[PDB]
Amino acid sequence: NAFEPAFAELADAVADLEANMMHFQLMHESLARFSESFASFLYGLNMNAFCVDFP
Amino acid sequence: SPALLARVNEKKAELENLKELRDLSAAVAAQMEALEQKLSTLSSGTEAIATVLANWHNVLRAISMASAKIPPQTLVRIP
Repeated sequence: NAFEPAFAELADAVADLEANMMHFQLMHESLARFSESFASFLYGLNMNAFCVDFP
Repeated sequence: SPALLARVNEKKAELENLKELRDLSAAVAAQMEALEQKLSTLSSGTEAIATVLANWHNVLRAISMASAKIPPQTLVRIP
């Protein structure tokens, strides 16, 4: 009754929040895959060094 | 007789040429020996890089075995 356009503004704000949160979710997943590849990469690198540590 | 003197002069020139050819053939074979040494060195370098592939190949397989875990001890080899 009193906050009709106010709640419309809230609807817009939550829509923007949904957009930013989707970008966060997506980009964090992207970085998760990135980090996992580089983690397993250097992991196995350490494993090879951990097994046959050169002179 | 004098024609034969000229003949022996021709043979002298031929023998000089032959001596130079002999010297050159010996030098050739010497270069082949040196070549073989250098080629051996090349192969040694290639073997070194083969060692490098062995490193990364074991890396890849070791990771894939850990990566493919879809259902131990610490005994390893440390030269």
